[PDB]
Amino acid sequence: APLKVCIVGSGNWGSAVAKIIGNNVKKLQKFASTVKMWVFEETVNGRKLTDIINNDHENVKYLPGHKLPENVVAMSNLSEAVQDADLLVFVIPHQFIHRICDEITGRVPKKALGITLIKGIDEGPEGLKLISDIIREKMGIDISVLMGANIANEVAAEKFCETTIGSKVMENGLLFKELLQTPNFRITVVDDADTVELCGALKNIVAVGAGFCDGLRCGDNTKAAVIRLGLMEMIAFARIFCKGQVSTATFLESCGVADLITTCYGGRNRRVAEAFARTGKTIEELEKEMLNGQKLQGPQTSAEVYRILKQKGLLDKFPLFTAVYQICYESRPVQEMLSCLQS
Amino acid sequence: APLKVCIVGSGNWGSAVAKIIGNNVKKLQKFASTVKMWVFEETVNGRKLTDIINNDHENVKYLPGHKLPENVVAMSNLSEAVQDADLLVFVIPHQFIHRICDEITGRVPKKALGITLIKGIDEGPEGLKLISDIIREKMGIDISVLMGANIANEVAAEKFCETTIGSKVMENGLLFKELLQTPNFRITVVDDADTVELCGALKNIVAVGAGFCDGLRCGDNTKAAVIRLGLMEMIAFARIFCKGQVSTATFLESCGVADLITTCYGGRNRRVAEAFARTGKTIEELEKEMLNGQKLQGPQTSAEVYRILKQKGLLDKFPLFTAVYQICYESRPVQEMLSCLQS
Ligand SMILES: NC(=O)c1ccc[n+]([C@@H]2O[C@H](COP(=O)([O-])OP(=O)(O)OC[C@H]3O[C@@H](n4cnc5c(N)ncnc54)[C@H](O)[C@@H]3O)[C@@H](O)[C@H]2O)c1
Ligand SMILES: NC(=O)c1ccc[n+]([C@@H]2O[C@H](COP(=O)([O-])OP(=O)(O)OC[C@H]3O[C@@H](n4cnc5c(N)ncnc54)[C@H](O)[C@@H]3O)[C@@H](O)[C@H]2O)c1
Ligand SMILES: [Cl-]
Repeated sequence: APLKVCIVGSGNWGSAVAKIIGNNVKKLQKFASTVKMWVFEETVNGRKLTDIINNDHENVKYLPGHKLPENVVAMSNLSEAVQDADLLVFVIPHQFIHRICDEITGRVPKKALGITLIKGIDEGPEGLKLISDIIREKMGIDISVLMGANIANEVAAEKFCETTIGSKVMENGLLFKELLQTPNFRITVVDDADTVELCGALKNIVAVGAGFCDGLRCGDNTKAAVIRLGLMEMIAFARIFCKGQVSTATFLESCGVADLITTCYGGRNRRVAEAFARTGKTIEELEKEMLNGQKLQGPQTSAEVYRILKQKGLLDKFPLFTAVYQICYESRPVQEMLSCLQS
Repeated sequence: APLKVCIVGSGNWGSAVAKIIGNNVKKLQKFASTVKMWVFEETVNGRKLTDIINNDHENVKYLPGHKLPENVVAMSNLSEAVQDADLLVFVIPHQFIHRICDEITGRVPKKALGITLIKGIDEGPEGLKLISDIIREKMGIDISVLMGANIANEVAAEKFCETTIGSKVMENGLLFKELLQTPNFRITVVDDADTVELCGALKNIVAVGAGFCDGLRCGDNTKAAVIRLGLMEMIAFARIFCKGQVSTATFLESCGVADLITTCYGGRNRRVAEAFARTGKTIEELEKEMLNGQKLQGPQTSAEVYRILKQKGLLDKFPLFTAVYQICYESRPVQEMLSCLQS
């Protein structure tokens, strides 16, 4: 029986992966040709967004100009989208994952497998946790992970890229690779899911810093320095936060050095951070004016990491991460991004 | 007896390091105020370059719009600049290094120390030969290495950056660190000089690859994959050809990941590779046309690497390095750069 795929989310990345999945499932027996996608209903240009997608095959708000396959069906009722799904693709901004999980918690088939593409970490009453763990604890299903150098708009343009699937049960990781891989979307599967997921979260901190330096007209040598110092802070953080071993090797997968590079040159965090450094407006204000409903995560993540590093007594060892937080939230002059590199 | 410093070379990067050394020397009791710099003599606007530098204090041809300190003295005579030298900074395009040592072998104090900033490798009889060894064997002095994310035009503008000094005798490495460092030029000293040097050479192959992808208008995701795949090939080459064990950590210094980023985004190899892809002119043509006497190392290094790898039956393990060679010299269609990222 062909495997029914359901996409929870439909934003910039959500839509680009719906395009990928739509065309892939059409050419494999293993996967059901109809792909259900949950769309948080919005009215755009006087019309329900689900209707725009189903009738015109385009998410006009979050992926303008890119046609989606007709076999992707938008759905406003999360429950109806979820029931009967064999594969669940969680591709939604971190700040909505809680409300979505405990809406479908126990209304999904017991045997189903999920993959999370969400970049962020969850701060809750029990502390800092991987988003994947929240989905595990609340859904009771196996969860793999997909993180890589995947700027959505370039993927939708069918430009070559790579990504990393992390999966503690390797056969599940390989199934998702069959679902998602493309000649221009090359996938490596590794077992260290936590380090893969954590890379995708932390890299957005470094992108905000990188964007600040662009605001100061610093150039390529400085940005490379920021990327490199940032990567070292990512590894050092993982060694502390992570359960058991953490191999440097994982940081050389797409999820690590590669995602850090594209995000710091072409990501949305970078662009808003540069605007912050030049205009003196607030992040929140710039987010609303610049991104047409799309969601940053770099600053929020910087705040969560800063808190845990402060609790652990370790801020002095993480000058780059702490600088990004203090410039975002505590009025530290943006010029001091340069300062914390120097010493 | 304050140490007398001398620079062999005067191009884009040489003028930049000569700017740096001129300032740091005046402000340090350890180092002699006046700095001899060897300039291969040329006619610019009807005048000897040497005369331009010494009268106007500006290498108008290779580092235009930056004043070189008055205490840096241009010298046409290579023997003069060299005799009495304590510290020797070697910063010349790789192709000329044989001609240089042949002319000044046994004309330098035996007590003197030298450092190589040259990026590339040399054609040897039993495979891989490093430029630093060709300098050691002919000059008979200790040779340190300096490699990092150092686009000269940005360094000269005093934009923040890092480099890595590679140094088998650490005291030597530490000396050149006191000489060369500034608040905007942060130096780390490591003792695995060969890997550091080898990163410097190989990264220019990846940059030609990245330039080609830019030529095909591939985007940031694709470039991040090229950098990433290039880095793995760099590590894999070093593990095979370096004398002794090679640590991953070395590649996370500025000479590794950082130089790869800055070079693939802002370097001269990338820029000419992009032109190669778009115009269909030859590499040599575009060098003469675009760089006003400045020199590429990327293609040449790729040919040197190709011959080593062919002889040893290793071409299959380095598809990125091989593709770059084949596009540059064997008329392989440039669009096949992508093809070999997919496999
Ligand atoms: N876009 C990219 O270039 C890119 C690339 C790789 C990974 N990612 C990651 O993918 C994840 C998803 O991001 P995206 O780009 O698809 O989303 P997005 O930031 O582009 O878009 C916002 C989405 O939020 C949803 N939304 C807004 N309010 C909501 C509410 N109250 N309840 C439920 N949903 C609501 C909307 O449906 C909308 O589609 C993020 O973790 C992001 O970091 C993004
Ligand atoms: N320019 C940079 O941004 C940069 C940065 C870091 C490292 N490097 C590396 O450092 C080294 C130095 O390069 P550069 O930028 O100073 O050189 P360059 O290519 O910019 O300049 C060419 C120079 O070569 C010399 N030259 C030309 N013909 C010669 C000949 N017939 N005989 C002797 N000398 C001749 C000239 O003196 C001229 O100044 C290279 O290995 C380069 O790859 C360059
Ligand atoms: Cl100047």
